[PDB]
Amino acid sequence: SLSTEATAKIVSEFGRDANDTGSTEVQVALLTAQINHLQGHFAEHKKDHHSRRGLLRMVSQRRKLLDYLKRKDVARYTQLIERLGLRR
Amino acid sequence: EIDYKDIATLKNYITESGKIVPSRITGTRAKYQRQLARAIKRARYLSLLPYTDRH
Amino acid sequence: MRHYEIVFMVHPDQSEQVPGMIERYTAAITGAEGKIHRLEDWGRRQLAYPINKLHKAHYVLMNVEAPQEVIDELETTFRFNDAVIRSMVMRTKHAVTEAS
Amino acid sequence: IKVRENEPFDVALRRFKRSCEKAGVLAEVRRREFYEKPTTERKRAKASAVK
Amino acid sequence: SMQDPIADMLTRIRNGQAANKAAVTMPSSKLKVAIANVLKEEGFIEDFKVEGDTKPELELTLKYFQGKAVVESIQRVSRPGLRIYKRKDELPKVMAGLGIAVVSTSKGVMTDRAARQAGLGGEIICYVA
RNA sequence: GCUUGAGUCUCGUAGAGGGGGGUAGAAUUCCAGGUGUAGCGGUGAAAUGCGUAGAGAUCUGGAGGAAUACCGGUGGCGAAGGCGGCCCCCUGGACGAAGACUGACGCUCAGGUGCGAAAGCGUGGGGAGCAAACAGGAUUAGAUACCCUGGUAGUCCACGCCGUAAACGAUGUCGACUUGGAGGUUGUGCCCUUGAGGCGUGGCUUCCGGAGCUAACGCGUUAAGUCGACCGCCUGGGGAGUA
Ligand SMILES: [Mg+2]
Ligand SMILES: [Mg+2]
Ligand SMILES: [Mg+2]
Ligand SMILES: [Mg+2]
Ligand SMILES: [Mg+2]
Ligand SMILES: [Mg+2]
Ligand SMILES: [Mg+2]
Ligand SMILES: [Mg+2]
Ligand SMILES: [Mg+2]
Ligand SMILES: [Mg+2]
Ligand SMILES: [Mg+2]
Ligand SMILES: [Mg+2]
Ligand SMILES: [Mg+2]
Ligand SMILES: [Mg+2]
Repeated sequence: SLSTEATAKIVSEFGRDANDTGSTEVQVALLTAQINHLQGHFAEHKKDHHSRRGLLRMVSQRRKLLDYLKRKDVARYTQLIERLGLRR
Repeated sequence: EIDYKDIATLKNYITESGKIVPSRITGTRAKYQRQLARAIKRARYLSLLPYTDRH
Repeated sequence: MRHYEIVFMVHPDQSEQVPGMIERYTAAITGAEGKIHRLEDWGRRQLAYPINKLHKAHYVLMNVEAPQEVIDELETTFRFNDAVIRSMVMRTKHAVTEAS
Repeated sequence: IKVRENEPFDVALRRFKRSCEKAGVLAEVRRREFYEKPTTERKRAKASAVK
Repeated sequence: SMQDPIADMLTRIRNGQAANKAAVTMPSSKLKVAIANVLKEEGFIEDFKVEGDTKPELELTLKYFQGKAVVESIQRVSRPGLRIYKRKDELPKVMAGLGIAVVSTSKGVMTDRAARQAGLGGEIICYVA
């Protein structure tokens, strides 16, 4: 559900050291990554209504986590959505 | 159980007819009765065991 | 890289092609740097029921580690090929050896 | 289902039929489809078979 | 969801009591303590105890008189959904005087007997008789 | 600021959870043929129906659609609907064992959005069995039925509609607290593994039963007990879930 290899690489890319796994910035990027992947899954199929529930969930989460960060460090926030590429 | 190729261990989990045997007979655990079925089914598909005494 | 059990059954008459097939499927798999953890040319075995008419048939067990891609083309060539009367690529969960 | 029963005995000896087929799966499939009502039917094969 | 701790106290008590249970624990807080005090001071329980530093832990010793428990009724009165504030002249007196009402005033968490004397008012936390 | 609420990370485990593609055997109907001969079929009894253009019965070879016996189970999975042959691909959740990160980021939620059995509608397709409608045969005082012989939509696939069910546990969601017993299920720690085990410690579930609660029936650590947060809803029957 998103390779150890890749998942690790992003923790490596968004938090302090690896191990800083649960950093706000990092979860958002970890989710982002899966979400974007998933698009191709639901492209084909589209009827996979159950799996879709998990994906929406995915987004409910990120959205919530992204709002929290904003309230904290709107710098870490702005940096983040530029970096991932969302909000338009 | 461990494997479908084990037509040996397998053949004492079916009747003359070929029908899988309930767990209430074999005393088999739960988890394994499934492993057992899923491997008898495999055996059946690879003509390694009849579905039917009709053959 | 995923493992699979994999076993097919070749039509008796076309028995003599079984070698060339194994040779081939192997060069195919190894070709993409995939290991070949077990191989067993069970030969002509007798069938539980008759299938496609005709009884007995040439078996081939063969465990492998290879990308979900060569596994694909394998499954189809088993269709493209009329000599193989059944196949079945299976589970995974790490390699295996000897059994039977 | 099958009985060889070789030499000495003209008694049928096929009590094997009362071990599967017959009114087994054959009274079952004989008629009304069912569909979800067997659920209820078998929920008495256990509301009983508890004791 | 753990949005009212004081109710959880009032109830960990209430229950543990009706379960003729000698002890009772829970995560602590200044507010829990100040109440445990009044409960001891006014003598509805033997004595309390907070054991820990990182994650503090209230511990209360339940009194039992005859067969019965000493706390005949412990009930929240203010709460998150709906908060209560009586002045001084309007403070409540439980069981006509018997038993008591915990109330937090600007000068600490006292009883109604107290606050009346103190001459001031507050948020009537709960009732206890 | 804190770390216990809540998240993230590693490794696994069980599963009819979802979407897609392949594929198997048994049966039915049908087409062709071998043998065979006057009945088959159906009922309560009958008749319509089928058979001397050879039926039914039996054997063989095909075609096609639909569902997957046994396993199978107060078994499992999903938010509800609901999900059972086997295999691969894609994918959602749940759980457990270690510790490591985040540091209250939570709960609930009018409006909103999505999902949503069967029937039903639109277009093409598909159609073996079943079967509203309709047809015939019976029963009966009547028989627009219940039974019988047929049988169309439909039931099947794709795409899109509809948005309802006793859609029920007739019991909203989340959290904390409160005696027990016998199971089923599924993780995981330990033990001469020396037993097919011995003691623990999680998630899930079935049956009893204690306080308590209840009008009573009953519920009862999976509460209908003791408490809190938020939401939905009720206010005599009929009229009406109608105008
Ligand atoms: Mg507070
Ligand atoms: Mg057939
Ligand atoms: Mg035939
Ligand atoms: Mg998964
Ligand atoms: Mg919808
Ligand atoms: Mg429909
Ligand atoms: Mg239609
Ligand atoms: Mg009819
Ligand atoms: Mg309704
Ligand atoms: Mg129900
Ligand atoms: Mg119990
Ligand atoms: Mg009970
Ligand atoms: Mg409650
Ligand atoms: Mg209306």
